[PDB]
Amino acid sequence: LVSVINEFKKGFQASDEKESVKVRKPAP
Amino acid sequence: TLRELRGRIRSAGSIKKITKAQELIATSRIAKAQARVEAARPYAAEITNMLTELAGASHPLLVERKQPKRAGVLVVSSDRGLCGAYNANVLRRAEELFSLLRDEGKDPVLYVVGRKALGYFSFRQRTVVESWTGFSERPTYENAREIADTLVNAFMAGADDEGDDAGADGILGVDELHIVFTEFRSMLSQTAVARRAAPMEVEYVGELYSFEPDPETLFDALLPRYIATRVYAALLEAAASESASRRRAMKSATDNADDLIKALTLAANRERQAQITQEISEIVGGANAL
Amino acid sequence: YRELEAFAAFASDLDAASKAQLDRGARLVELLKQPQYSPLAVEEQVVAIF
Amino acid sequence: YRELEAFAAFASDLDAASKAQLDRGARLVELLKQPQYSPLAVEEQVVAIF
Amino acid sequence: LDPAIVGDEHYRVAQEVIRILQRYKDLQDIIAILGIDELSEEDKQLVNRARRIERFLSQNMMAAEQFTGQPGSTVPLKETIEAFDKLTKGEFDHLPEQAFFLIGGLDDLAKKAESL
Amino acid sequence: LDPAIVGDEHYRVAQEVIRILQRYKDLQDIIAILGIDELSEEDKQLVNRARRIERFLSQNMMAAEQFTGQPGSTVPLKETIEAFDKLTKGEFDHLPEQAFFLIGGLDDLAKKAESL
Amino acid sequence: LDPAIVGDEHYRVAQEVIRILQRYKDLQDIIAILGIDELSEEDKQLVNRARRIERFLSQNMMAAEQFTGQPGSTVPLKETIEAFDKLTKGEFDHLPEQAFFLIGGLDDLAKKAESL
Repeated sequence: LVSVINEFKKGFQASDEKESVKVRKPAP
Repeated sequence: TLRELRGRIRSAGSIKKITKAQELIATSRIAKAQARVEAARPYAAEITNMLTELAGASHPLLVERKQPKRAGVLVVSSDRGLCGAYNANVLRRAEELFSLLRDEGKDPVLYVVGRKALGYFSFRQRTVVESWTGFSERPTYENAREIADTLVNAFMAGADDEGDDAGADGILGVDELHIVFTEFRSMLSQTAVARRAAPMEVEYVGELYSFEPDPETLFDALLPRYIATRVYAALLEAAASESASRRRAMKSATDNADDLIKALTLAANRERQAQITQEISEIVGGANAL
Repeated sequence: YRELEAFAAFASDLDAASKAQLDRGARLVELLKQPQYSPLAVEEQVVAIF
Repeated sequence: YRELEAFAAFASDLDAASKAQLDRGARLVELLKQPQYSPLAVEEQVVAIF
Repeated sequence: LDPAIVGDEHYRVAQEVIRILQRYKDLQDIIAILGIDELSEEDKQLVNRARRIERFLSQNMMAAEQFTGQPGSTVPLKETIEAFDKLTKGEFDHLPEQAFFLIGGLDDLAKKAESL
Repeated sequence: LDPAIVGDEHYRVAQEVIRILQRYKDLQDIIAILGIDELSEEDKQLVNRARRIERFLSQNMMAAEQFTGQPGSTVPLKETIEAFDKLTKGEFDHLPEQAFFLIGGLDDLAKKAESL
Repeated sequence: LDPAIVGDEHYRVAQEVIRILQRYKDLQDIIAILGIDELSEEDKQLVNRARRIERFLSQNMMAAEQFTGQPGSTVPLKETIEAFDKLTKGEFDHLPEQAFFLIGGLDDLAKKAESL
C-alpha cells in the first residue's frame, strides 16, 4: 500500500505635502 | 432558556468594566504623553533653527536624480489592537500613494513598522524588504536612530545605481523617499498625512558666527540626524494619535454594551413572567380537571 | 477597595492614594477570615480590629 | 480539535505543534465529505481511513 | 433544489451564497459589540461582499405603483445566475452599497452606478 | 475531608487547585472574546497552569480499555499528591499539554513526553 | 412641571439647574481619580458653581430645632426663584462653602457671610 501511495503521489499534479529648507539669502 | 440570558448579562457586565478601566488608563496615557511631546518640541525647534542658520550661507541628497525609477515608502501602525480605523486611514493613504505612483509609473519599495500593516501586506502578496517591530506605544531615540541609519544607507546606494543597473552603489537603489504617518494637531480629530524626505528644495527669502571652511561635512553630519529627528517626531505624533483613538473607541464600546445589557434584562424579565404564567395555568388546569 | 479592584492590572500608573487604599483593602479583606470552631472574645476582636 | 479551534481564534502566536494539530484536524474534517447516493465499499473505506 | 432537476450551474452558486450568509450571521454579534476592526482581512472582505449580496437581493416591486410610483421590472433567470456568479467571485468591490437597492437587472445597476 | 482527619498537605493542595480552577474559569469568560494579550503575565501563567491541570486530571480505565485498545492502570495516593503539588508549584510548564491526556502516574508521563 | 402653568421663568431656571447638575456629575465621574489639576478653568468654575448650588439645597428644620434650638423657616417662592436665578449667574462662588452649607434665606445668607 505504501509503495503504491509513493508511486501515485509523484504522478499526480497539483492544482495550485512637502518639505523645504529655509535660507535667509535673497533669491538669485 | 434564561440561563443563556444570565450568562450573556454577566459577560456584558465584565466587558463594560474592562472597557471603562481601559479608557481611563488611555486618557491618563494621553495626559502624560502630551507633556512628553511638548517637551520634545523645543529641541526640534533648536535643531531646525541651527540647520537654517547653517544653510543660510553654506551633498548628493540635495541634488536631484536625472531619471528616477523607484520610490521608497514607510508605513507606521499600532503594535496593539483596539484602535478604531487608526491603521485603516494610514493604509488608505498608502494605497492612494501607490495609485499616484502607478500613474507616474515608478515602482515602490515597502518598509513597515508595527504588526498590523505587516499582517495586512502578508495576505495581499506584497513583498516587504525590512520590517521593524518592537514598538509598545512608548518610543525612544534608539529605534529612530537605527531606522534612520538604515534608510539613509539604503538611499545613498541609489546614485551610482541608476535603477536597473547594479552599479558601484549596488542593487536596490531608490530615487525618492516618502513617509506616511498619523498627525495629531487637536484632541477632537486627527488626519493622516503623507510626506517626502529624500527630495528637497531650497527656499529663498530676503534677509559673526562661523567655523572652519568645511560646510559640506557639517551638512553631511546634520542631515541624517535631521531625518532621525523627523522620524522621532512622527513616532511621537503616532503614539499620541493612537492613544486618543483608543480612548474614543473604548468609550464607544462601553456605550454600545450598556443598552445591550438593558435589552437582555428586559427579555429575561418577560421570559420569566411567561414561564410563571405557564406553570400556574398548567397546575390549575390539572387540579380542576378532576 | 471594592470599587477600585479593576485597576489591579495597571497599578503602576495609579496615584499614591489609590495604591494605599488598595493595599489597605487587601490587608483588611485578608484579616476577616477565620477557621471554624474558634469563637473570639470581644476584647480580642476589638484589639484585632483596632 | 473542535474544542481547541475556538480557543485558537484571535491568537497572536501559536506553537508549531498546535498548528500541526489544526492542520491535521482540517484534513480529517475535509476527508469525511460525501455526496448523496454514493455508497462506498468496506475495502475502499478502510483504505481511505488508512 | 438538486443537481438532478435544476442542474449543476445553480447548485454551486446557491451553496456558496448560503455559506457566505451563514458566516456573516455568525460574525454579526462580534460586529455589533465592537466593530469591524478586530476581524482579519479575509473575514472583512467576506463581510463586505455579504452586505453587498444582502442589499442586492431586494428587487423593485410591480404593485407598489400606489406608493413608490416607480415602474417595476422582470428579470430572466440566466441574467440572475450570471450576476450572482460575478458577485460571489467579487468583481463589484469598488461600487458603493447604495447602488444595490431595488434595481432589478444588472444593466440598471450599471446605469445607476454613474448616477452617483 | 479535614486537616485534622486526613491531613494538612492534602487540604492545602485541594484548596490551591480548586482556587486555580475557579480563577481560570472567570478569566476564560473574558479571554474568549478580548484575546490572550489583554491580561498580564500572572494571568497567562495561571491560565496555562490550569490548562495543564485539567488535561492531567483524566485517566485510562479498566472496563473501557476496549474502546481505547490499551489497558489502564492504577496509582498510589502519595504519588498523586506529590505530582499535584509539583504541578501547583509550576515545574511542568516546559511540556506540551498533549502529553497529559489519558495518562496514568508519572513514569508514563515521562515516557509519553519522551515519545514526542 | 410645565411652563404653561408655573410660568416661563420657573421652567427655565429648572432647566439650567438640571443641565448644570448633569454636567457636574459627568465631570465628577471623570475626574475622581485622575486629579483636579489635569482640568481646565471652565470645568473648575462649573464645579465650584455646582457645589454652591448643591449646598444651597439644605434648609433649617424644626426637627433640628428640637436639639439645636434654632427655629425653622418658611420661604416664599418668589424670592426663592429670584435667588436661584441670580445665583445661576451670580458671583456667590467667591464666598466660602460653609456659608452655603445650610441657610434659611437670603437675609440669613447675608448675615452668615458678614459673620465670616
